[PDB]
Amino acid sequence: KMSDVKCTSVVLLSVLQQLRVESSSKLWAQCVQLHNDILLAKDTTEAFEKMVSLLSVLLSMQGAVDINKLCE
Amino acid sequence: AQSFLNRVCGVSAARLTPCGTGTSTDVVYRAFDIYNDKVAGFAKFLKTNCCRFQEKDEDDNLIDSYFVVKRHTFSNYQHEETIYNLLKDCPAVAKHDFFKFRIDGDMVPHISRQRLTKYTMADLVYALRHFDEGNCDTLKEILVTYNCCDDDYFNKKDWYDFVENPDILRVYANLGERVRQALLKTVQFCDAMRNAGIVGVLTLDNQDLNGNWYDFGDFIQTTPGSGVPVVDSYYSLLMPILTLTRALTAESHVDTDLTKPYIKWDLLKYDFTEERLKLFDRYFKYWDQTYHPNCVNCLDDRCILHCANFNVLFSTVFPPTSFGPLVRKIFVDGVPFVVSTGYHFRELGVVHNQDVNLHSSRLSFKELLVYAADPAMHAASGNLLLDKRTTCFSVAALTNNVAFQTVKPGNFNKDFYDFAVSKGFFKEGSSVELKHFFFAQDGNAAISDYDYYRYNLPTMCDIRQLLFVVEVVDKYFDCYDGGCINANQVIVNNLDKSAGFPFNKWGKARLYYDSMSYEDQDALFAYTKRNVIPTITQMNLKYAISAKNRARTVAGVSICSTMTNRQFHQKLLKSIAATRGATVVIGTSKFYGGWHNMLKTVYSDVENPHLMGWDYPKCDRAMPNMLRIMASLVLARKHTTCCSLSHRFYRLANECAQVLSEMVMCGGSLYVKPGGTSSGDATTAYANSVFNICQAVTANVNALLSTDGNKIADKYVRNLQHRLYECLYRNRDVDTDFVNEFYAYLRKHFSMMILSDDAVVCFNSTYASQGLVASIKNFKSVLYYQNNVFMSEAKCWTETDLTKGPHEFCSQHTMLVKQGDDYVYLPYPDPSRILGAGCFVDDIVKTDGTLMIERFVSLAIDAYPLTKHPNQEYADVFHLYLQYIRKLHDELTGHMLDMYSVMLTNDNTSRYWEPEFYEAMYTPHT
Amino acid sequence: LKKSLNVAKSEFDRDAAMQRKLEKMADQAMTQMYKQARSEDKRAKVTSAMQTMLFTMLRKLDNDALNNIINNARDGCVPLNIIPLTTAAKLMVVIPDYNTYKNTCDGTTFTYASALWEIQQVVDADSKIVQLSEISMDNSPNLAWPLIVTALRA
Amino acid sequence: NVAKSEFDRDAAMQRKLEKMADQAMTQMYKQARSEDKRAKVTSAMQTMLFTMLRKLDNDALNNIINNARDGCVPLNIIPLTTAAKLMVVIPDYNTYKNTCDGTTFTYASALWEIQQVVDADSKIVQLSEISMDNSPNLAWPLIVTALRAN
RNA sequence: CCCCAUAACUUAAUCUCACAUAGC
RNA sequence: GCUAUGUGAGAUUAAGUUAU
Ligand SMILES: C[C@@]1(F)[C@H](O)[C@@H](COP(=O)(O)OP(=O)(O)OP(=O)(O)O)O[C@H]1n1cnc2c(=O)[nH]c(N)nc21
Ligand SMILES: [Mg+2]
Ligand SMILES: [Mg+2]
Ligand SMILES: [Mg+2]
Ligand SMILES: [Zn+2]
Ligand SMILES: [Zn+2]
Repeated sequence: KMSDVKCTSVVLLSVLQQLRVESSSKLWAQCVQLHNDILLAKDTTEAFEKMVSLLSVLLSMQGAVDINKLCE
Repeated sequence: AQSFLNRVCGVSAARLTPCGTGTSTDVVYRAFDIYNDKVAGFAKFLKTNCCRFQEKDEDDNLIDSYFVVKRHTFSNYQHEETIYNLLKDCPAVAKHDFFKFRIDGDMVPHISRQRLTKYTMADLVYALRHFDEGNCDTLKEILVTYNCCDDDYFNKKDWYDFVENPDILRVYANLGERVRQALLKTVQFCDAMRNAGIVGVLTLDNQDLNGNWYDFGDFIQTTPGSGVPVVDSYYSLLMPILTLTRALTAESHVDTDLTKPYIKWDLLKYDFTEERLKLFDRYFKYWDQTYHPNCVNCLDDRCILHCANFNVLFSTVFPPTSFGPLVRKIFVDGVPFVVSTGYHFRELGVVHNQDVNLHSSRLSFKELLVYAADPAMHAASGNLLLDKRTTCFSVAALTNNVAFQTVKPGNFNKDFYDFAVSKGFFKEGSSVELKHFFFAQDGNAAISDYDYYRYNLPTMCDIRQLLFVVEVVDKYFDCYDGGCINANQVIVNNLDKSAGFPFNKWGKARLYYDSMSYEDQDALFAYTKRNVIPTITQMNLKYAISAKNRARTVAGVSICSTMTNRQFHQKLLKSIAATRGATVVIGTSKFYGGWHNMLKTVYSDVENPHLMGWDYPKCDRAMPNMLRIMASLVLARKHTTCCSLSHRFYRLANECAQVLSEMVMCGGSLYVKPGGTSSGDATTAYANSVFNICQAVTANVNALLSTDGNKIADKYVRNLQHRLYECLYRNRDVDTDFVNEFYAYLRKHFSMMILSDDAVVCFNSTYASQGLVASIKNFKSVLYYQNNVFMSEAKCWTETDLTKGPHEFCSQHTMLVKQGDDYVYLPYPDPSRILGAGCFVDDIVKTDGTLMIERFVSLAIDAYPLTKHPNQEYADVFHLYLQYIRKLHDELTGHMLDMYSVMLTNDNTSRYWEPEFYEAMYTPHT
Repeated sequence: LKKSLNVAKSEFDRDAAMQRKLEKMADQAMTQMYKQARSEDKRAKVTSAMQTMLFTMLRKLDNDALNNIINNARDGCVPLNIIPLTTAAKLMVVIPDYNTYKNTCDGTTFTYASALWEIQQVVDADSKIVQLSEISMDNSPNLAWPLIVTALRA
Repeated sequence: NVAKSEFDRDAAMQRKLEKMADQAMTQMYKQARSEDKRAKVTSAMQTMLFTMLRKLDNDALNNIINNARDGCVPLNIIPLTTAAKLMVVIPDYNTYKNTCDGTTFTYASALWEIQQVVDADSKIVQLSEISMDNSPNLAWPLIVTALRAN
């Protein structure tokens, strides 16, 4: 569903900006290109791929702890 | 017959192949610049004399060499023979051959012209001035010959767009040397006519694409040395092509040869007046109107436009490093500064400040503010910059680091999104889906958006047409009062915005409005009328929702400019915003029946109404450098009493220096703006409105002139076309009678809602069908040659039914609803825009909905007319917003009961989730 | 007969209206104080709130690629670079233990993110390229277990 | 009954002049604050102007203004002729290959000896790390700072 | 760091005008 | 007449907010 993807991508980019990804210009450019491409997507199959690519930028680097964010 | 072919090629050894059949003539459909007592215009006619004979080379390959054997009466034949014999020795005259050949018993006199190209200059200028992407065969053939393309360049999708595939600037520029040689040959022809005593009118259709001239039928012989060639229509219609093809590029080389290296030019040299005079006397020698290289010597606004287009044509030869503020080392308190002491414009020439203080002992607040806003001290005291990311000229880097500004993504309102989803919104297949978001950008965003001024090119306008377009636009801008006002009467809203650069470093504009007394502001304004003050403008990235990934930048103009511009232009710009029922709809609210009022205003009395609109692609960055000057001149015409000629010219020069040729500061370094209006000057909306009235009146003018006058049934519009061509290319002074006329004609058949950059046109259908008023094709053709952009058909709309309003005006759709007992037009926006505004906010405080029941009342006010839309999903957004407002209020009350004990004395919050409060804002009673 | 219940109609409105303004000012102050408390609480807990919102929407998405990447990142495999989507480009992903190895890479394939990646260079903690051997059930003292597997997309 | 002056002029009229007296006091205080702001902004702009004249390098600028006939020169040639530092922003490695060189290149006549190269992250870029092989591994709005060599 | 212009809502005061009531 | 009080209509003035 695009309504649930184009919004969670915005949330992910906001979180990344909050945890100082703009310092690295290459990573910021890649993760802003992915975010813009998700927001303009027309097929959910190719939008989830870019959503996955936008993720693993937060997960690759151990900035935010992940075990407690999934207590639910 | 074969004997006719042998007779056509006589002494010359030419191998000819007939281009028709037998001895009969050949019919061609070419453009003509005709002016008779029956027809007058620049249109395409069928020429049915002329037996064309293409010449084939030795290897039997057809080349661009034709032998047009015109058949006409004996008297014209024998007169043209005498005129040719008088003009035989000129090197710019096509080789004529006069003979009589028996066709069927009558020896028809033949006038054979040897070795002339297939097309003429009239055909080229018509193709480039009446461009249609479907019927562009003549332009395609002209590009294929005189090698510019390879007949495969047209296989590209947007091979003409000037934005997509910006390589259409070349392929055109390759015709520049052809056009320049044509100009030299027509100057030679005029010299021969003057030295031989023949008086005649020069037309584009009488000169082939090689420069040769023919058709001496309408030439009269006078005493030798007293010839009077008429070169108004020729040069005037040729002007827009002189800059598309860049004809004056060979003048940048050592011996004016395209193979030799460029001229170096002293870096210090800035005058370039003798060079301009030499260029004018070489290419426009017989243009009888006086040309002033510097516009400071002009009479009243007419040499301003006239000499300014010549200056913008001639300034493409001179180095771009000489155009800018002229600095001089003045001594203040014995310490030498470096401050501007004039300005070198590409259109206004060299302008020198009249008040200069070389030896000063103390600087007042006005002098300090003037010196601090000048870019001289900032650029001189800054490192040299070579910014390869853009093609714009780089001046200096004020700071030792380059600033990269990134756009943050917008914040997500999960509460509103969850509430909407709970109410059956955002489902698979629903007509309302989220399409407006907060697009984020990387570091290379501000500079990338600034590098769109490459779409702004030096455009030379048709002065014989622009000088009448400006009169019609001035008539459109009547019934307004304007002039200069003191600092007492200046109204400023939201004082503390930016104050501009470098004034941001010390405070907002409130500080500079409070620190400067009223007499200080008046003295600063008076200084502007006698001096030129260049200012630095800062570019800032916008942070707002949009449906496109394109970044948006706004120009923050210095307060030193805005303070003077406000005093200059708030007597106007407020009568425009307080006048209801005029062409310009700036200031007219869309509430309380305003939309219906304007719509019924422009429906007016057109006999067969349709609707038409546009969006001006790549505006604010493709606007010609001449049309902004014309706009500022039109807005300065309400000054015949307060200001003199010198004061008005110096105010125009100041506006051009600090708005048009302004020093853009993108990031942390200074660049040079090639041209175009500023988004944030003082008059962006009104300058855009007058620019929109132009190129629409121009579209009407060259759609009414480009019609076959013999095929026009009505005897009134035919005479109107004849007199319009007269007033354009045969009349010098303004004919106020015929300016009031054709303006009444436009108002009767072409009604407009000219808001800034947005327009809706109610035009006569049967007049546009016959080509008597402007259409989509005519407007696109006008934009092609006077805006350097191709306007896509998908960016335009039309309506054949008036029960439905404009398709899209000011991003609001129009629908006819029943309000009470009468039908009215209500503007409803795109529901996706409202939903995106409700979901994606700028800050995190706005995510807390309880803190803002407000802004939701405001979003529901704009979303009320959707409740009457036939679509259920379109109608449900208003109910969604009302329910969310009620939920926000009730959860605020819950929070107040939890945090506090005291509730709120409310009962004036219920109106905010009832339809009656929002319905009352579209009923015309307030 | 008047001036008994009549005079107390304009002077009775005097103190009542004065109380009305006092209550109005008190309510205005209360709502201003509220609008501040909440605004400053919002702007204080922004990072945690955004992270919790993100990870709630990630589970509400109920995807497979995301639900595999996040499950691996919980207690094991996390990437070192952005996940490539083209059939070219390599992806390096740490494998912090034997179980994460066997859950992901089984033999020349890598699973991960709902695709199957072919492995190219199983380099150890330091750099020793481990050939696919000691990465079996036999006591794997393969250095510090982070066996960064470099893997290409099939 | 005739005591109106005791509460309509001794308690109301004697209070009426106080209102505009107080607003005049507030107006004069705000005028004093505006005058202080004017003084501080004057001293700030004067300090700015007197600060960025020492960087003018008044030995090669006096050599080009004096060379002018009328004494006026275009502003766009002052940095090209007098500035002792050059900043070059390179968007791609091809531009660096063409519009830049190793320790020394030439723009606007001159000879610009490169002193340091830095990236968008503004940390550092070594001169040996700018190659076709290593280009993708670099942020590439590269800023090159060079000094005029004379 | 965050432009010009227009419209609209919301709040808060002010200058009153006007209406009404009470007392004198 | 005189203050006193409320009333509604604005108008004026800033502040917040949206839309264009
Ligand atoms: C950019 C403009 F100057 C244009 O003169 C015109 C419409 O220009 P536009 O942006 O609609 O058109 P654009 O060029 O994008 O066209 P396309 O690229 O889609 O083809 O109003 C101005 N303008 C637009 N928004 C703003 C704004 O917030 N503030 C200010 N001060 N001015 C603005
Ligand atoms: Mg002719
Ligand atoms: Mg003729
Ligand atoms: Mg536009
Ligand atoms: Zn003139
Ligand atoms: Zn004036």
